[PDB]
Amino acid sequence: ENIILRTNNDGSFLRLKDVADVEIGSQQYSSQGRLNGNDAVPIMINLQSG
Amino acid sequence: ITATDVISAVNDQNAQYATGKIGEEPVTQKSPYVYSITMQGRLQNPSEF
Repeated sequence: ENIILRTNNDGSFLRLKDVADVEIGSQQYSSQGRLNGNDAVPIMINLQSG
Repeated sequence: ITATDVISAVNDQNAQYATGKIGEEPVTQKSPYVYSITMQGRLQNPSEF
């Protein structure tokens, strides 16, 4: 958030926090899981061959 | 024109691909539809070179 884009005339800066929002992880809103009609994260366990 | 000019032009006028989607974030508005946008900056015939 404090990466600086432009250094200003005054001596201040233009940091990334005020052209953009910085979000840790979160995400995959491209999918969603359910369990009996309730929000839930489905973890899939899988067996190694052999 | 020098050879390096031709090198430099063939290099970054025959580029690659960009892809995206419209309707990725679930926020903006209730479009029933989701499409996928693509830019192709790659040549595919001698006439484009």
